[PDB]
Amino acid sequence: SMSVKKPKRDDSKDLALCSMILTEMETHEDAWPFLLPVNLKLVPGYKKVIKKPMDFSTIREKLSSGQYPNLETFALDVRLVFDNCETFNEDDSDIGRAGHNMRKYFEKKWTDTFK
Repeated sequence: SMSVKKPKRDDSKDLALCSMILTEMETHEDAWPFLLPVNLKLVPGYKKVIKKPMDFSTIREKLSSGQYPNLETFALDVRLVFDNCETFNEDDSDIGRAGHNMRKYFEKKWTDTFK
């Protein structure tokens, strides 16, 4: 509260570490559905159904331009990618399995790096 602060958790490496995680996600073989924004002119249903589209290229641009205030807002956008994928894709499709695999991959890197 006012003039009463919890000890400073060191965040000075967070930008670099989030950039490393994102590089790992971009180079994973199963990242192909997630690399670029879904083409809203060419994919029926997407625009209306998925209220907040997100993809790895968009996260990379946001990360490179100071648009994440902290490492939690970064993780929220990464999880949005996989939450959107589950909304739109059956679990037993190639894209649906890709998104489960990538979520698992992310969440381990996230825990190992920060928790």
